Amino acid sequence: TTVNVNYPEGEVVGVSVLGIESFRGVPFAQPPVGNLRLKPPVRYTENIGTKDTTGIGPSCPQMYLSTGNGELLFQLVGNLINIPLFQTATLSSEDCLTLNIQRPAGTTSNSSLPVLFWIFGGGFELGTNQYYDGIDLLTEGISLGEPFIFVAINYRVGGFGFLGGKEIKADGSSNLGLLDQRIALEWVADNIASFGGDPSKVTIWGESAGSISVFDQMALYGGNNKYKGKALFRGGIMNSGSVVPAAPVDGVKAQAIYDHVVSEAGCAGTSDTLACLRTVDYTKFLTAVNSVPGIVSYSSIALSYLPRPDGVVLIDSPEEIVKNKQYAAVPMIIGDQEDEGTLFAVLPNNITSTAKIVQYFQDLYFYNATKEQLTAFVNTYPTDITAGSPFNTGIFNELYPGFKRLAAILGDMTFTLARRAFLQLCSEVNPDVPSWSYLASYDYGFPFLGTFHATDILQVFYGVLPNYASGSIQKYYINFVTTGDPNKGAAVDIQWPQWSAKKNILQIYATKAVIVADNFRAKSYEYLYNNIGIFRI
Amino acid sequence: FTTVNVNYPEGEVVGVSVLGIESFRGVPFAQPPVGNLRLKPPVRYTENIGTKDTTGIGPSCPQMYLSTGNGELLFQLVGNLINIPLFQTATLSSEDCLTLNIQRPAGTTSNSSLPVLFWIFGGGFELGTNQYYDGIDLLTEGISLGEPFIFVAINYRVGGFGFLGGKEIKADGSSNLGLLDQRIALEWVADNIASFGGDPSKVTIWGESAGSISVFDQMALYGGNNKYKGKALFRGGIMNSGSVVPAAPVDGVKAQAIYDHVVSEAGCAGTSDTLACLRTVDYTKFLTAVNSVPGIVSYSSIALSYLPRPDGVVLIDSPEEIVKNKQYAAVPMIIGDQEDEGTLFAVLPNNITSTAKIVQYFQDLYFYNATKEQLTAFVNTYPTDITAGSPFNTGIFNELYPGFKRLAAILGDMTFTLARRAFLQLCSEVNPDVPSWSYLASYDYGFPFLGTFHATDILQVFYGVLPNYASGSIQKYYINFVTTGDPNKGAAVDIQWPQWSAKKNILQIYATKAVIVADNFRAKSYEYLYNNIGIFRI
Ligand SMILES: CCCCCCCCC(=O)O[C@H](COC(=O)CCCCCC)COP(=O)(O)O
Ligand SMILES: CCCCCCCCC(=O)O[C@H](COC(=O)CCCCCC)COP(=O)(O)O
Ligand SMILES: *[C@@H]1O[C@H](CO)[C@@H](O)[C@H](O)[C@H]1NC(C)=O
Ligand SMILES: *[C@@H]1O[C@H](CO)[C@@H](O)[C@H](O)[C@H]1NC(C)=O
Ligand SMILES: *[C@@H]1O[C@H](CO)[C@@H](O)[C@H](O)[C@H]1NC(C)=O
Repeated sequence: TTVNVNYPEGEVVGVSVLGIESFRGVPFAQPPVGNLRLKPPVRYTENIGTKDTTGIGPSCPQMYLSTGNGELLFQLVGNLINIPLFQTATLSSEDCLTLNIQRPAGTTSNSSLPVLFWIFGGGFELGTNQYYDGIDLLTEGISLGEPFIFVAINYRVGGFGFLGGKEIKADGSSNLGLLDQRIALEWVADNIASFGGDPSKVTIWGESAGSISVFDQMALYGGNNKYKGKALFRGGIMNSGSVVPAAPVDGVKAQAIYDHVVSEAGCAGTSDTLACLRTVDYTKFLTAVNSVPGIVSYSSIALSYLPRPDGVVLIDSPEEIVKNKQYAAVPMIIGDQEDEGTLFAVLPNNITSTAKIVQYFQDLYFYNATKEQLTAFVNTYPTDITAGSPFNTGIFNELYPGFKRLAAILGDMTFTLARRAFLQLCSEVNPDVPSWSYLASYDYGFPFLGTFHATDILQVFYGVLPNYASGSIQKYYINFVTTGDPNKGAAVDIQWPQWSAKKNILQIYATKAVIVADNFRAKSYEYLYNNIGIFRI
Repeated sequence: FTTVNVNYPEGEVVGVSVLGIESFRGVPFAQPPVGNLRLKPPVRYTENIGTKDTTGIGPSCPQMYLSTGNGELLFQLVGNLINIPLFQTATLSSEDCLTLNIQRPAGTTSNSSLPVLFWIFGGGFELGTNQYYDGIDLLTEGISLGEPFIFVAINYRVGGFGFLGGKEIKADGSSNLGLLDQRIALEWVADNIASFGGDPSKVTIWGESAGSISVFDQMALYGGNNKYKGKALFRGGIMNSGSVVPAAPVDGVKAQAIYDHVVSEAGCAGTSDTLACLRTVDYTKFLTAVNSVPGIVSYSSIALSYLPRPDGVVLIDSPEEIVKNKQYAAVPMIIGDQEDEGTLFAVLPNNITSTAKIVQYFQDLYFYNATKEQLTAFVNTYPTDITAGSPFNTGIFNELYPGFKRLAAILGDMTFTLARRAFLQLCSEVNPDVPSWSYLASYDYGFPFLGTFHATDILQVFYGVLPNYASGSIQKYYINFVTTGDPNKGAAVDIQWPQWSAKKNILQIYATKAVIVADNFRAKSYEYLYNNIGIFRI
C-alpha cells in the first residue's frame, strides 16, 4: 500500500503500514560528493522528480572504531568495516543528506500537524536515522489525541561533518554537521506543509550528540534561527547534552587532527591540502578521517570530532553564547540518565586516582585548566566507593577501583551537572522562557552501568519496556510538541514543575515519578559553574 | 502460513511449510537436562511427549560468548551483562535446550526415504546453537539438483554444561556430555527420522570447527562402535576445519583446575559432594561460574577451557591414539580447511612476537607434555619472513603486528590444516580401503589481515553467499556425497575430485575456479607435527 506526496521540490512514494505512512530517504540537500565534499550542504535548485522512499534510507559514513588508534582488535575491526562490501551492505555513503518522514495514515496537505524533528547522537562520529523509527512514538501520539509529523534526519559525522583546522575555517567549511542540520530545518520550513505539518510548530529533539546539536541549533548564527522571516523551531527537547565548552575550530586540537588526517589521506606537502582531500577516493578518505582516536577507546569523551566555535556558525564557546544571550531561547525540556558516565569510564580503566584523573584530563581534555584547578574539581568527588555512579548502589558496581568515581565525574562534567549550569544561566538571562528538567532512574539496579547513557533510546524513544516511565515521558513530550508545555494537552499524572520556580525536577523510575531538588552533588556543581571556562575541550 | 503435522514414535510435531520447504524447529530429542539432570548424560524420553508446536524458533543451550572472570575488563563486563535473565530470555537460551531442527522438501512423507544431512555447529565447545544454521539454502540447491535430503541440525550442550571435567565428573560417568548429546540425537534420528521421510541408513554427519572435531569424535565414540540397535548411526562424515585433537584426560591437571575454579565460583567448595552441589546452584550463578574461566575470545585463544577429553569409555584415549589403534568407525569422508585457519586466533595474543615468546606461550597454556627443545624445533620450521606466514601467499601484506602472520600460520596448522593431513595419513594407513577426499578453501583470498579465515565456509558453503563457482561446486560435491557416498557421483561435476590416498592430492577451490594440487605444502612443519603428535596433547 503506497502513497504519493507532491511538494515544491519533487514528489515522493511512501509506504502505509498499520496506520502510519513512512517516507524514508527523502533528499533534502545535494549529495556532498566530489566538489561538495567538505563543503556546506546545498539546497536542490531544480526539481528532483519522483523518488521511491518505500525502502531503507542511507547513512552518512560511519566511525564506529578508529582505524589508527586504540587496541589492535578495534583497529582491525575499524579497518575491516570500511571495506566497500560492508559500506555497501550497510547502505552508507557520502550520499547521505536525506531524511525520513512518518505520519498517521490519511494525513494530507490540508493537515496542519505539529512537527517533531529528531537529531540522533553518536559522539559526532557515528549515528544515522536508520534505526530511529518513529512508529511507536507516533502511535502513542495518535492514541493520545495529539498526532504529529515525525522527521528524522541524517547529518555528516566524523571527518565528513566536523573536520577543523585553519584551512577548513578560511574555506568557510567549519561545522558541516550543524549546517546539514540547519538546512534540514529550512527544507522542513519550505516543504513540510505539503506533507501536512505546521512549519510554525517544529520541536527539535536530540539525544547525546543530537541533544548537544539541539542547543547548537538554538545558538546558530548568534541565535538567529529565522528562515524567510520565521523561526525554524518553537521548542527544544534535550536528552543528555547541551552546552559543550570548546576551543576554536582553528585551535590546537583541531589543527592537529586536521594535519593527521591530511597525512593519512596522502595529501601532505600539497598546495591545497583541503582541495587535495576532495580528490582522494572514498575508502581511502574514510580510513584517514577514522584514523584518529575514537569514542570507543581510552580517549573516551575527549572527542576527535565535535562542534567548535568558528565565529559565524558557532560564534563562541557555547557557555558564553548563553551568558551573552546569543541563542534563540525557546521553551525547552532537558534531562539526563541518572548514570550518564558509566559507559564512558569503562575503557579508561587505568585512571584510578585523583592524580591520574588529573593527568588524564591535562593530557587529553582541558588544555586551559591548571593542575591545581582540575585537582580541586576532582577532589570534590569522594573516593568513597558508595558515592559514585551507578548512584545509590553502595559498595557494588565497582568495575575497577575508582571506576564509579570516574563515571560520576565524566557523567557530571559533560551532561548532568553541565545541564544544571545550563539551566541556571538560561534562567538568569532569559527568566521569562520556561524549562522543565528531569532525571531518569528506570533502570536502577542494572549491574555496573545503572541507568546509563542512551538507555532513553530504548525506554523513551521505543517505549521498551512498556511501563510508567514509558507512558509518563512519552506523554510529556507529545504534550510539549503539541502545546509547548509538557503538562498541557493529554492529562498528566504529576504536574511537572518549571525548573526556575524552585529548581525542582522530576525523577522518573520504572514504577513512578517524584519531584526532587536539583541540588545533588552541590560542591562539584559549584566548582563547575564558577569555573566553566577552563573546561573547554 | 501453512502448517504440516508429523506423527512419530515419541510424539507429534507441527511444522511450517514455506516456499517449498517444511521446517520443524525445536523438536525435543532428550529430556531437559535441568535439576538432577544438569551435568548428567542425556536421557531419552520414556513417555510420549504429545503434540508440539515447532513452527517458531527453537532454544539454544547456555552460551559462553565471553568470560565473566578473565580477560580485558570490557569483555568481562559484557560477559557478565549477557548472563542476566532478561537477555538469556530474549535469546531463548536456557538449560532446556536438547532440541533439534528438521527441514525437508514440501510434500515429503514417511514413505519418501531421503538421505539425511545431520549438522553439528561449531563454537569452540563454548558457544553455538542450531538457531542460526537454517538449511533452506542448501536444501533448495539439493532440490534443484534432483538430490533432495532431510536436513537435521542439533543443539548440544557447550562450555561448562557440556564439557566440564575433573575426577568427580569422571567418577560420576558424566564426562563429555556434549558428545553424548550429539550421540543421543543420532540415535533419536535412527529411531524417528523415517517418520519424517528420511532413510536412517543414509545419514551423513557434517560439522565445522568444534562441530567438525565432533564429527570425528562421533566416529571415535565408544571405541568406534557407532552402532545402535544393530545398525550404523551414519555412513559418511564431512569435516570442515578440524578432526583429531590430541588431549590430556578428563581427570588431568587442566580439567581438574577448571572444575575446582568453577566449584569455588559457584559457591560449592568444601561441600561433601561438590558435583551434587553444582546441580543445586541457581542457573544465573552457575552460568556465571562456568563462564568465569578463560574464553576463546582472549589471550588464551585456542588453549580452550572446555573441550572433549579422553575419559576411557566415551572417548577411550587421545584421538590420535584412537586412529592409530584403528578404533574409530571408518566411513567415507570429506575433510577440508579454509586456507588461513589461524588468523582469527592470532589477533588477541598480539604480544607473542618471537620464537621464544611463542614457545613460552605454548608451554604456559597449551602443551604440558612438550619440552622447550621440542617446541622450539617445531616453531623453527616456520620462517620469520613476513611473506611466509598466514594469510598465505600475500607477500608483505597483512602483518597486523610483527610476528602475526607467523603465529597465525602456526596456530592454524597445528590445530587444523596440518592436523588434517596427519589425520588423512594415519587413516589411509589403518583403513586404506575407506575413501577420503580433501580440499583447501581459498575463495576469500585477498581479504585484509584474515585471508580465507576460520568459519568463512559458513557463509560461502553453508549459505552459498556469494553465489559463485565456489558455492556451486562445493554444495554440489557435498550434496552428491550425501546422496551417493561419493562427491563425484550424482549431479555432473566440473572437476573429478581425486581420492586423497591415490596421490595425496587435494582440490583447492577459489571463488571462480578450482585446481588439483599436492597436499605437501609446509612439509617440514608437517613432518615434525606428524612424528611428534603426542606432545601436542592439549
Ligand atoms: C534485548 C534487549 C532488551 C532490553 C529491554 C529493555 C528494558 C528497559 C526497561 O523498560 O525495563 C526495565 C528495566 O530493565 C532492566 O533494568 C534492564 C534493561 C537494560 C537496558 C539496556 C540493555 C524493567 O525492569 P523492571 O524494573 O524489573 O520492571
Ligand atoms: C554481507 C556480506 C557477507 C558475504 C560475504 C561472502 C563470503 C564469500 C565470498 O563469496 O565472498 C567474497 C567477498 O569478499 C571477500 O573476499 C570475502 C568477504 C568476507 C566475509 C566475511 C565476513 C567473494 O569475493 P569475490 O571473488 O569478489 O566474489
Ligand atoms: C593508561 O593507558 C593509556 C592507553 O590506553 C595510556 O595512554 C596512558 O598513558 C596510561 N596511563 C596510566 C596512568 O597508566
Ligand atoms: C603426558 O604423557 C604421559 C606419559 O609420558 C601421560 O601419562 C600423560 O597423561 C600426558 N599428559 C598430557 C598433558 O597429555
Ligand atoms: C602477554 O600478555 C598477557 C596479557 O597481558 C600476559 O599475561 C602475558 O604474560 C604476556 N605474554 C608474554 C609477554 O609472553
